Amino acid sequence: ADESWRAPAIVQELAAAGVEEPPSRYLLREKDRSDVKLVAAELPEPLPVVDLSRLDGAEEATKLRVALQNWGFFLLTNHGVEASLMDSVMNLSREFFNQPIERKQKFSNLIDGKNFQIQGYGTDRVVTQDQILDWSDRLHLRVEPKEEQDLAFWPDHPESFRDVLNKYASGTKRIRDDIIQAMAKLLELDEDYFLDRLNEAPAFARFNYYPPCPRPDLVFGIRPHSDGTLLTILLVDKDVSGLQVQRDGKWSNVEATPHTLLINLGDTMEVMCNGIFRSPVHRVVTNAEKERISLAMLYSVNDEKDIEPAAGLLDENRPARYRKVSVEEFRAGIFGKFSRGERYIDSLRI
Ligand SMILES: O=C(O)CCC(=O)C(=O)O
Ligand SMILES: [Mn+2]
Repeated sequence: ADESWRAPAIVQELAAAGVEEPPSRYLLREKDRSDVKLVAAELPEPLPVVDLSRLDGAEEATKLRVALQNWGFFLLTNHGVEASLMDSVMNLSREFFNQPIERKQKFSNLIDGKNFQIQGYGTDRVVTQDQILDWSDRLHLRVEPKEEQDLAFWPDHPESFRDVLNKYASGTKRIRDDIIQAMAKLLELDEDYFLDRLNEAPAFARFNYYPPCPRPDLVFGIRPHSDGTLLTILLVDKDVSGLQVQRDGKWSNVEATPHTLLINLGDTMEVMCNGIFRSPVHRVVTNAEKERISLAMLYSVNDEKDIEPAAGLLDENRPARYRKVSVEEFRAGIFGKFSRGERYIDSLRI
């Protein structure tokens, strides 16, 4: 029939219309229903914190190693990005999502109202009619390489959105480079081993918007997933919690102070470092009272080399833990398995 299921609703509009319950395509399926944690732990463990300005020192590099091996992510302080620039990119995000739907839909990622592409305002690809939908919208923009930006999908109001996002992305790219240099040293690989695969590499800004949900126990704001990136640099809502990370089968809340950044490895890095460091599975749970926003800067490698464990980590006593795949096949796997709520990297394990 008419594949209207391929063009899902804007979730912010569902919430504004006043749905009393999540429509059926957003409902989790038992397995995920039993694992939705809405209550905080009351005695959470301290989270790993890394001070970028101290990262040349052995003691700080050790804190990074502990974070990368045991958590897959860390809070980052003293990272050099002006606090007011962080405020501006988030507030201009709020200003965009607060615009009338008529205006926002000019940036829809459903071309002609039906044809899906990644870039734009909407949600991720709907592959099957029985696919579960997340309780969020997102504005997904290619920021890098700068010459490949399509400004027809960048909001023109607020007027400064483009300038502020580009300035913000310049800072997070510098952070990306500093972190990957420290990771190369931890792995005893050439300090520029990852820089070669980042030449003219794609990078994206994912502005997530999680509307309030009348039944936060029945949906996910964004489904459990690991990022497919090399590195993700995440700026979370400073007022509204919801991010959670999986560690040893348990979910725990991730709470960050304003202007602290969250850095996590993606599946590309887990493969390239042969699983010495882990790409963490995370999710966002909704709440019934307030919307939540986040901005994920998603840093991928270029398509010049196949994705595989670094040769310097492999020898006669140290086998590869993941098989080699082209970037095109890796991309299709990350995107396709996300739609099914499955973990693509598991299919690569040897
Ligand atoms: O909203 C968040 O805190 C997480 C976003 C996220 O996981 C992603 O955009 O990949
Ligand atoms: Mn993510």
